[PDB]
Amino acid sequence: MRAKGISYDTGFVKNGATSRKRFDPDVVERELRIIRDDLHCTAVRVMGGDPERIEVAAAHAADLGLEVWFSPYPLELTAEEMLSLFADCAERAERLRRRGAEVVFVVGAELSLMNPGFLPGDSTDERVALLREQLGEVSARVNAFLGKAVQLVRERFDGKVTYASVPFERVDWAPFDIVSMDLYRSADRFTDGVRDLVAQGKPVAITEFGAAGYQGAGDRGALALEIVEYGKDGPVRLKGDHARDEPGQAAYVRELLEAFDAGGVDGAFVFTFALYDHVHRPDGDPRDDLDLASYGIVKVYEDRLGATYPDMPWEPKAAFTTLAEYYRG
Repeated sequence: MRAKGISYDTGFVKNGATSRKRFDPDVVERELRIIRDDLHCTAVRVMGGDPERIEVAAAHAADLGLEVWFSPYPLELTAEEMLSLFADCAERAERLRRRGAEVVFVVGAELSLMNPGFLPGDSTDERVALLREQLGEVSARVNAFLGKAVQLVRERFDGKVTYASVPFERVDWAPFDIVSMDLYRSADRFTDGVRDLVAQGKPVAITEFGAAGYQGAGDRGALALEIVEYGKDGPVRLKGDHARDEPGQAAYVRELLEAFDAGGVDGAFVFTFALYDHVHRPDGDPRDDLDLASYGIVKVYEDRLGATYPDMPWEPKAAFTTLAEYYRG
């Protein structure tokens, strides 16, 4: 694998709510340094809904020598709002690319699930729930929007362009430089599917894959956040009492990385470094240990610093060790 990656949440924005209440650039710089030095990543997918935050993290990553996947990730935005976000992001991405950063631009993610207007539904829950013949219509709309968005981006940005798709969208990859797909294993034919994806010939990146950290979560693939009760601002509590299974999270990530290496992908981006508002509360009721549902490979505290990185408000989970070993060699 050429791009040994992880994604990095600078703050999704959903109805004005950020997923990352604190964005301290000194902390961001040190997290990205750990990602390079201790997770042995060569690339980072810098996600969010705030172009300035994405740009600050991407500039630190480039200054560290990391390949930057500049990755606006709109949530519940109209077409006009998405296009405006992409235009702003593409201008900043171009400024960075011109300074000599290696920058890939990602034109959104899973648009038919994350934003209205492709699939029926007023929320991602509604739209996912619809996965029980609309697929041609959904694919037509996604591809029509992507045709517009890619042209907008290429007017502003002269590097490689991709899109973090899901399989059912049936993206036309003709306008893109890289084929990117979000692939959760949930099991038998998996590596065969990866090889088919690689076979069309353009470099392939797996832009999103991972598991949460409770017992059984790897089975539930991309649906592991279904145990979370969400409120006005973010996660509030878990619906039931779940045991922690950090080894199972680590083993899921490693097995998928093995399947992607075997299948020949160009890049893979573990989802994810941290989900900062899914706080770890190890010494209380498990229903309040929001970190159990986190796809992050570190566990973030609300009120303490960690032991391994004593200036950091988080601690590695087992999956952090596993990724580091996998990417080291």
